[PDB]
Amino acid sequence: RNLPKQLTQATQVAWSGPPPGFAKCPGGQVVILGFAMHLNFKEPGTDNFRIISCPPGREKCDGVGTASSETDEGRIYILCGEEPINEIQQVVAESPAHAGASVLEASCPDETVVVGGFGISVRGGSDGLDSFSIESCTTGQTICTKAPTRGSEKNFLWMMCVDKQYPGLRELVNVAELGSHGNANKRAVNSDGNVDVKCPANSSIVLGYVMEAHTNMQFVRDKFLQCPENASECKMTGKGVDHGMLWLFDRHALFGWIICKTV
Ligand SMILES: [Cl-]
Ligand SMILES: [Mg+2]
Ligand SMILES: [Mg+2]
Repeated sequence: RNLPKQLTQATQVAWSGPPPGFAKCPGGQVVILGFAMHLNFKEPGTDNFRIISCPPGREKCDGVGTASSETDEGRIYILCGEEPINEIQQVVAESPAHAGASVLEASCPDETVVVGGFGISVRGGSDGLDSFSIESCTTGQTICTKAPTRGSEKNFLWMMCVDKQYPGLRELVNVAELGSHGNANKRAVNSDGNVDVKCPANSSIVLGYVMEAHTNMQFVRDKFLQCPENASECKMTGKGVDHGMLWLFDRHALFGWIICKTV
């Protein structure tokens, strides 16, 4: 039909809670696409970072991983509509633990090309967000990659692919952004830095999200929001929370990802 209009019209849902969790579509709707994350930015190692797709045609998306500590959190994002877009196929990939200088690479299934997506690089431990980064996948390619940055130890990505001739695909563009990041600042009441994910000129938002990553994800559940359709940008401030022990500062990173379409 028309991919930008269809994706814009579909309903976005962004859910935070203990993992695995689930996010539900509004009554009468089913998943078109989405992802579920397990994240923990305090515990050591990288096993607590995971992304999976939300399979289409289900009334909800179930998450992944376990609630082993209070710092384990789920973040689930879905786009819901009356029915699936069968031409869409989702792909996730992740690196092994201790990924080193390894670039993560995932390809679309045969005869499909990227609609959009993003990749994240992370490191565990209470200071691991110092190594956080996000990159977008690029519409019209057959591949998406994520390279390590600033001492990261794991890469993961999620993307959506579609049959290469699908109407309107050309009108789409992906933007990911890392906003303010570093030590959290409890002195900044709901103003602890920001992320501002901007559409390129003459485009407006189809869908997307903004999130605050935080050493204690369980204290920033409200800082995970869908991005407003047809706006020129998507903005979020940091909560300003810091539960670091004694002199330690919790870390945070404000980030997001959008797809925009031509107006
Ligand atoms: Cl510190
Ligand atoms: Mg693009
Ligand atoms: Mg930037």
